[PDB]
Amino acid sequence: PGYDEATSGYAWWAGNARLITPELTGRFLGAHVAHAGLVALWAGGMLLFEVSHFNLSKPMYEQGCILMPHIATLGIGVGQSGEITSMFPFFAIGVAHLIGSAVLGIGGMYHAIKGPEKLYGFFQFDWTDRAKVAQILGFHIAILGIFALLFAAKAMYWGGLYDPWAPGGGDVRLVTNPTLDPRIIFGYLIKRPTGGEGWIVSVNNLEDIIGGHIWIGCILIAGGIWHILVPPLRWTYNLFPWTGETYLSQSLGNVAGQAFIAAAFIWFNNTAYPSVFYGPTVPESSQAQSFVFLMRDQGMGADVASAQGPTGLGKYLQRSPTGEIIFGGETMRFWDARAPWLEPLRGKNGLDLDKLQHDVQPWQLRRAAEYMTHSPIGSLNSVAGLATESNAFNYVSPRTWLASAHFIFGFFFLVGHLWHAGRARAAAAGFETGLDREDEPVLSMAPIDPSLR
Amino acid sequence: ELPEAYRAFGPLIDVLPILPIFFLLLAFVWQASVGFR
Amino acid sequence: WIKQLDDWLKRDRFVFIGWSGLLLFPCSFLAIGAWFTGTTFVTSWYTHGLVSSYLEGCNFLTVAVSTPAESMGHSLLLLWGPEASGDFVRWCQIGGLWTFTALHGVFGLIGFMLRQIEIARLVGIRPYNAIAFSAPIAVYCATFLIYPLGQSSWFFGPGFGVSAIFRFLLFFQGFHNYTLNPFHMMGVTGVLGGALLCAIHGATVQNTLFRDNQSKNTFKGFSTDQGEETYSMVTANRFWSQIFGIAFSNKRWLHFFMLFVPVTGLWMSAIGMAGLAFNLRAYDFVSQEIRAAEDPEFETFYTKNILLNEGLRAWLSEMDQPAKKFVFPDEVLPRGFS
Amino acid sequence: MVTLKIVVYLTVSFFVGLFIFGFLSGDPARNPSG
Amino acid sequence: FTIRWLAIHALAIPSVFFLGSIAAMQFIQR
Amino acid sequence: SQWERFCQWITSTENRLYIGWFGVLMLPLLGVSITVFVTAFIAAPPVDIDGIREPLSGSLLYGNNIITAAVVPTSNAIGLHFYPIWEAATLDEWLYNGGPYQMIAFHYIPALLCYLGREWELSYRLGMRPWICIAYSAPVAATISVFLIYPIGQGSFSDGLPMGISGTFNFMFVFQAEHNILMHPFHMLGVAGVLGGSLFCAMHGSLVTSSLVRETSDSQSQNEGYKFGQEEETYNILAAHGYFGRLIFQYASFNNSRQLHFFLAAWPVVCIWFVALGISTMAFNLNGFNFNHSVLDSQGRVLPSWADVVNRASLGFEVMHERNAHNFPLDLA
Amino acid sequence: WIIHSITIPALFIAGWLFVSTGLAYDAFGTPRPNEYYPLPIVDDRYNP
Amino acid sequence: ANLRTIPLNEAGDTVTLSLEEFTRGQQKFNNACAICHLGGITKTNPNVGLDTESLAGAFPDRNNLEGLVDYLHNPTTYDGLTEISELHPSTKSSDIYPKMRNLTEDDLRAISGHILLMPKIRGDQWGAGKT
Ligand code: HEM
Ligand SMILES: CC1=C(/C=C/C(C)=C/C=C/C(C)=C/C=C/C=C(C)/C=C/C=C(C)/C=C/C2=C(C)CCCC2(C)C)C(C)(C)CCC1
Ligand SMILES: CC1=C(/C=C/C(C)=C/C=C/C(C)=C/C=C/C=C(C)/C=C/C=C(C)/C=C/C2=C(C)CCCC2(C)C)C(C)(C)CCC1
Ligand SMILES: [Cl-]
Ligand SMILES: [Cl-]
Repeated sequence: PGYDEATSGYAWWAGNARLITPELTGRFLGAHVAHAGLVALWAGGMLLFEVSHFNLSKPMYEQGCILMPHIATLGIGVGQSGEITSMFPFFAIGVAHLIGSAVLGIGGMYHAIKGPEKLYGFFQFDWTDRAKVAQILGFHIAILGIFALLFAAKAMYWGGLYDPWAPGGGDVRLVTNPTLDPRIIFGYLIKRPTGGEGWIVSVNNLEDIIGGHIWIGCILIAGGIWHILVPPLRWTYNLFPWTGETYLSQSLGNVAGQAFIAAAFIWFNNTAYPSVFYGPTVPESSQAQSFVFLMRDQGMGADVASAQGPTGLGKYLQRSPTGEIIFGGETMRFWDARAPWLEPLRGKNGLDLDKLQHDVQPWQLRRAAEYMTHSPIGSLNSVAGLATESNAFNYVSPRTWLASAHFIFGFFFLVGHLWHAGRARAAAAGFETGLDREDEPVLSMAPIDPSLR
Repeated sequence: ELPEAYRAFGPLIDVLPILPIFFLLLAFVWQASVGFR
Repeated sequence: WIKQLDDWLKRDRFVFIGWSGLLLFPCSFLAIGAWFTGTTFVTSWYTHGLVSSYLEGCNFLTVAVSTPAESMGHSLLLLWGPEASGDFVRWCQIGGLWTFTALHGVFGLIGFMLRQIEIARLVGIRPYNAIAFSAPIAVYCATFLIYPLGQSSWFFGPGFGVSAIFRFLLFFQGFHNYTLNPFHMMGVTGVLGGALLCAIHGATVQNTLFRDNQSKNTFKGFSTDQGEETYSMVTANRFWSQIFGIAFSNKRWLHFFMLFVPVTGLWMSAIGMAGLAFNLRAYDFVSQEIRAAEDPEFETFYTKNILLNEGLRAWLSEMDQPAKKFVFPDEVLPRGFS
Repeated sequence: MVTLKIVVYLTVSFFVGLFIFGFLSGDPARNPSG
Repeated sequence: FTIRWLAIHALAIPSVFFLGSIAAMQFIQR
Repeated sequence: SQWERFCQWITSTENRLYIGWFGVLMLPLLGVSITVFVTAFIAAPPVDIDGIREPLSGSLLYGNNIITAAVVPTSNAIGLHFYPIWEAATLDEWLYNGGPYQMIAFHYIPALLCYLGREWELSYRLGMRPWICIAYSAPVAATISVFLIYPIGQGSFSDGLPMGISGTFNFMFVFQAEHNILMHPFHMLGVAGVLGGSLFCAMHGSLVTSSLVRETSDSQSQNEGYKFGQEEETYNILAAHGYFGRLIFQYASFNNSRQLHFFLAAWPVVCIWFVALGISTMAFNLNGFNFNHSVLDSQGRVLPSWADVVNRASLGFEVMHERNAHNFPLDLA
Repeated sequence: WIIHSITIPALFIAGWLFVSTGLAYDAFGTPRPNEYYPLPIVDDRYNP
Repeated sequence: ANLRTIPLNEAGDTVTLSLEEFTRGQQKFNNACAICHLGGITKTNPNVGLDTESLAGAFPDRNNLEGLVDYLHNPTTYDGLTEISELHPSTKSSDIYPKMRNLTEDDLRAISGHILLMPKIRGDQWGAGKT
């Protein structure tokens, strides 16, 4: 068969490339179902690991958890101000994942050890059979859309999501009125990716989040039905080779960009990633420092707005390049941060002095007292306090870990996409194994030097 | 901490996250067993 | 009689000995060995006021065979010498293992260059590898020998450990402003270009290969015995001419360039260290130290490097050299107004 | 600077349109083999 | 007692000793 | 068709410099980058780098040096805001706030992405294997980590790499003070990669040079023994192999050359990937190893180690950078 | 696995017991965990 | 030895601490208090350090083990005007700060005894840091 190097062309270290060939489709399916099982295996076991070492005293983000916050964001297990009501829902999801891993592992072992080596009936696909591969694409788009709509329905009907912007603190609440405006939802796509706008990372309420999910669920149902019913058109014939490595390369490039986007979401956004669960963003932690050094100087009689720094700028409060009242110091770079413990200090011009001096509603100090001294700063062996500081504190933020890991994943997958894009083009062309000695293309080209005729 | 009713696994729950990091190792193990044929 | 031993040493075994192996294997085995003895067991408490062994509690990053005590001067610190009087422990507490390791290492490096020459002579190839190895020896002699000889003692040499080298790097910036040293800038250029050349030549060869096999694994498209080029130099010249504007056309010149670039970079950095032995430093630009002092508004990145150097100097030196007993009160230490 | 913003918008538009429509000109057929 | 028996032991008769020492250092209470 | 003539001319392998569709994007991006950089490196006025009305004089006509000139990074007052030529009031606050840096950077980063794509383009038009762009992706990752990813992670384009020699040195020192990159394992890999790539470059060059086939006389260059396009191998792989094997041991010297040049590609490329990634995770403040206060005596006193001495020098750098700009004791990102 | 059955053990245990019995601290003059602060940089050459 | 012996109260009675008890208190210093008291000072306010000269000069004198435990029972100012148990973690106020909800009287005693049985070990290495 095609399981060694000699009858496949692929060495041991490039051996899953032996599943490229379209007669080995049962093994392609087996490798995939077993990999999906491994993904669910980690999803179960790592969550159970987080639960088994969870101390209820420390909130959630000091524990070094990354799957606990994802569940808590969905309004499961937690209630008011993100307090863990019960440790049983996290355990239930951690075991439901294990059972799914078991079932998917059995399927992956079946189609790789015992099931039919070549698929048939309505499951036989060839990579060059473009109507069939688009039809499989369409089923995947339709199933993805019905998951996105089901998530939106759950956010709207059953239970709810954690709203960090809910009145006071932020409780779980079900989104009754999602933003169905095409002007608003697709206006996120035209916002500049730069500071101030933050292209889609600045989605900052649950109506916009769930309305965009309703839209994309419908859009994906539509595109899935389109690909089941309409084969690839004539204009998409010579755009790129229709091989399997091409399809992989395109997936790789899109998901590399998607990992970069998720790194931005975990690092800047505090709506879909509530800081009760993931800890404060660096912008929000750095405004929390200024807010607590502000409230120190209230009470000991230091009028803030007439206070100069080393440079004549505002010692605690100054004006933006736009001219809005922002926190002074180096934290003037994060004047675009919008944390919900600070929005009731926001007026018309930014931080007005009216509901700043005889404001802060007690918890708003406490919360910002918490986020001041839990900043995303740390090391590989888990320590905090700048970097040139004494090691006593054993802590590195979840947001640091997730953003670092997904920039890493985005970078390797952009590299892997470039690898498979070049290789797919070269393999379809017929020169991915080297130059033909019999005829070399540069030998049949005219010279580039202008003097040479 | 995990629920007391199912607080018998102990080190099992420690093992399960690094269970998938052993599958990539056992891939190299199987390839050595066949001899990287 | 004497010819028999020559015929012995030139034999074909698992490890070639040669005549150079008398000046290489007894020294290198000692130098390498004295590092492992040092970084496992001996302390720098009496030379440096720090812990630098696995027995202390350090790890691989923070173990060292630290430099001798600053009061030892430029003494060789022989075991039978007056500073140890034959006593092994008193020789290890004063940093005699650093001098053992450094002297056995420079002799090992001489022995290895002699080995490269001897094996080239035996096989019959040109001795270009020994020429290229003259650049690590120029750097070793500049950093570990010429620099501490020009300084006060062996103490200011680089310690034989990872973090000791990191201290050496930051010491050289703060006290020497070594990034500003142009010979070091050519060293950096040579080393970065050597890495660029290594990467670009490997990838160019790998992507201009000929179809000399049938399998997708192109690593089996080359035999040792074949006398033909495995990659198209013509296609590579075409590609780099139309990408970069220039390309190599001469394979021999290409591989001489790959020799020439990191070796000359490394030699130029050794010249810079030879200058830093006598404190002859590219520390400052006199025009800008002047202008920034007649104008309290003239800020360049250079003036912010000079300030950072002063900050490093005052905030390191009281525990860097503890023989000097530098006492700096907290209010003469340059802070940047925390 | 509104006119300069327009010039930049059109210049970026023109160059990216050249890129995009040039990669819908049957670019994989621009190989030496075929 | 040959050349093969010395160039594999002068590097390794000490090395196992060193490794045993360093493995004992993981159990030192300081 | 005029358009088909255009697509033939762009994708033409007849041009002295290949253009292609990545090059039709690359050439204007370089035009802007080169124009604004040569303009700003010579004649830009001082830039308010840290947003505190302390202009930093970075250009060659403002009393400044080739070593010490820099296109100074964009003001900390701007942060990550899009600040083009037209969103500023005038052409003098834009110069004052560091707009030239952002313009050069925002054309330089896509120009390098397009140069990588152009390398793939020409590999495809010449029928050679397509992965020189993969090798080039390592310095590109490195230069995007210090021009885009670290400013994004830290929150301002003032934390970007200054476009100058001494500005680069300043970036290195401040980065060590704030992140301890020397004790970052990705940076130890990057150092191993650059120093070992130099080792392997010198090593491979000396071996191929040392085992050259005699074709020439002694009073002419050995490079005349090679003829461009000759099919015969110009050196002896067997002789260089035998020398290297006698130098260390038997199963050490690459017999194969395709594997050998894959290793020459792979070692510095992979290590520069890792060190670009290290800059990028320190962009999210995931700093290097920390061994301060790690070796304690019987009572509990900290015995200094060499990492403590490196900390003490990093603290030296730490309390002097951006002096008139930290109003609180905690310099966050 | 015959002539080295105990040879590898005896040597490994020798290194282990060299550290564990405290002979290493006396062998190299290494300060024990409480000899650090009962700090002595040696200030003279011929008599440390 | 004598490092274990610390001031207990303001009456004057040097109470000795077990080494294991001191270590147990030291650990709990680095889990609920090193968030912002790591090193010897307070991150929220860089003037109220956990040093001997500061705690003896506190009003009331809080350089005592019972004094520190009673502080943890009631957060006040450095002169003791307003008992602001809300800006600070507090043994009574577990709702604002859940870090000491599991800490017993022995835990408070040990963490308060470890703060006052470093300063003659370190000196100028805990007070405000080694510069
Ligand atoms: C069990 C944990 C803690 C203990 C034992 C503790 C102990 C103390 C003590 C004894 C004081 C008064 C010292 C003085 O001012 O002289 C104090 C003050 C202070 N503590 Fe802590 N603390 C703990 C937790 C924290 C934490 C987690 C924070 C982080 C927000 C914090 C912030 C402060 C601040 C800002 C002050 C000065 C307030 C004032 O002047 O009243 N404390 N702490
Ligand atoms: C949910 C959500 C949301 C929403 C979102 C949305 C609504 C979206 C969308 C979106 C879309 C709707 C998209 C898209 C895309 C696109 C793509 C992905 C593309 C492409 C393409 C390509 C890449 C192509 C390429 C090419 C070329 C150009 C060359 C030739 C060949 C080809 C064709 C291949 C929001 C944020 C609001 C809120 C929150 C959440
Ligand atoms: C035709 C065509 C082409 C070409 C293109 C090109 C060639 C381009 C370009 C371009 C360019 C070539 C551009 C440019 C530019 C520029 C600019 C945009 C400028 C600027 C500036 C500024 C802004 C300055 C400023 C300043 C400073 C910084 C200092 C002093 C003061 C002042 C103010 C003067 C091709 C073939 C591709 C194809 C398509 C078509
Ligand atoms: Cl600040
Ligand atoms: Cl600075």
